[PDB]
Amino acid sequence: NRRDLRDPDRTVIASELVEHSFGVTLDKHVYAALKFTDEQRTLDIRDYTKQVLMPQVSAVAYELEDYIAELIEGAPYEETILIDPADTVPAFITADQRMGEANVPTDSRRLVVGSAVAAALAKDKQFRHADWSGDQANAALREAHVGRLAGMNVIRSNAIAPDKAYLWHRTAFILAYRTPVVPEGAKAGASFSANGVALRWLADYDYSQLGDRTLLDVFTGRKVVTEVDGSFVRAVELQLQASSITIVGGAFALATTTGTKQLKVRDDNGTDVTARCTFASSAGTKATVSAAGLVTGVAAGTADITASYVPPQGGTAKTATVTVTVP
Amino acid sequence: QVSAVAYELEDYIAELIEGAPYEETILIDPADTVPAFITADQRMGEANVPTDSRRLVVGSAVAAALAKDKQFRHADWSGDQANAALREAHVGRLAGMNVIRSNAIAPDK
Amino acid sequence: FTGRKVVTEVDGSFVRAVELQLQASSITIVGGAFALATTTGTKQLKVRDDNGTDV
Amino acid sequence: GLISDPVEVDPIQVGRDEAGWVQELRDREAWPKQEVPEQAKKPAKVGN
Repeated sequence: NRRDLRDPDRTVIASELVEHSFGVTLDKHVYAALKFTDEQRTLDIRDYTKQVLMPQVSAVAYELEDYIAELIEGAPYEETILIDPADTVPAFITADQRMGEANVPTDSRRLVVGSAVAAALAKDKQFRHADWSGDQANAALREAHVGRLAGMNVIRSNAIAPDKAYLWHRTAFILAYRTPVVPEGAKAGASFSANGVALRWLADYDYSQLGDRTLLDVFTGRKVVTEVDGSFVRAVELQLQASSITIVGGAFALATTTGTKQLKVRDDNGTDVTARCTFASSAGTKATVSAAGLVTGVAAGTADITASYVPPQGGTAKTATVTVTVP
Repeated sequence: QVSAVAYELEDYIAELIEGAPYEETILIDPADTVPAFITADQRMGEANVPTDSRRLVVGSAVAAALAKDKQFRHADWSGDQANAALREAHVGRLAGMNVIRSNAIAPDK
Repeated sequence: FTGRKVVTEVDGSFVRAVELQLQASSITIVGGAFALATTTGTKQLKVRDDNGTDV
Repeated sequence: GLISDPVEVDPIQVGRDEAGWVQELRDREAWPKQEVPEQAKKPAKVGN
């Protein structure tokens, strides 16, 4: 506090020391389970390690990566920074500014981009033109590789959404793993490892089904580290903007009335947004289109199948109309 | 306790600097930021202020706007083929003074 | 004990320092259009200019 | 109860849920993006 000198009142405001706390927990149980009959084990399986155990461990490893990706992608981001595909760098300078304004430390920062974001970076004329970027040995042109921008090295992952990028500090996300113990009653099990995480392995024969059941598991927990006020500042998400959508294949004709065709929608960046679109049919009697993009034309005629995609920047939905001739 | 007093003193200084009787404000155009700083240098030279001991402290958003500027981003427009405004997000000198970043002052000033 | 002073000219003008501010051509409200869950529900609106400053 | 009975509710699970520190996230596949869950916005506890 501060007070005026020679102030006739000599009261001083008491400063107060308030510690805070949060909590971290184990929450999930990641497992791969297999069951074999005695016939399969005797005749079908020829190498148990290569045929059963290694695919099992690889499956658990990919499941753990998906767990981490759900943590990173699902973290509370109060805003998303919109990358302009023609001018991608200002979005990343914005992300750096958002992190610094929150007094996040400049070291131990990780930037992970999706395939679409990496391609957008290489396609940007800032990196592709060798006079806007320096870089006479042009790498975004001869190698389709950007590597570093805005003070952060680019990591590429196919485990996250292609049009999403995340920049986080080391303290942003916490992971925890526990290895379950093999109980007294269980047949002595093995122990494996996925991404450096120890997994419990266990096998139990069921006389009822004349087979063996194997389980490969681990206990997991994850935390997003927010602030004292509950805000999340230690990580930033960026999303690639979309200005239009197209239905691939153009106008098409169904083989029969009973026939079905699955539509695919790509934005102007080339990202697949079919799972994020809403589909309508102008002539529902002639053709019906599912919520997942599947078109079925029950009656012969001509219909207009329309896909509407609300872009990452919000606003009016982009529309793409195609025509179907049902025979 | 000591950190509380230190931050309070920095706030004291920042209130002094930001609350000064600035007669006119120089508006930075984010698309073309350098002329604003050349204007600042000009105004302070027309006042016959000594060219030494001059000290430039920019906000967070001002530093970001400097980096986002195509004057510093594009290497043809700036020289600086290493392109520290692109590979980093750093502008360290323009208009004859060195940029000092502070989070104590207003971000856009 | 502290004291602070701004050094003005003998005519009263302040010339030894310059302030610069970053122009704001437009403002936007974070989130765009929205719908409240309940009447008791409240939202703390946040406004950002084209320069990303919290205004 | 009985050994063969279905597994009953864990008191540790009930306390873990009532403490409210299990991390809720967003579906990562829902379009448009979900609102941030309330647990994801809770302030740090003043005590412990």
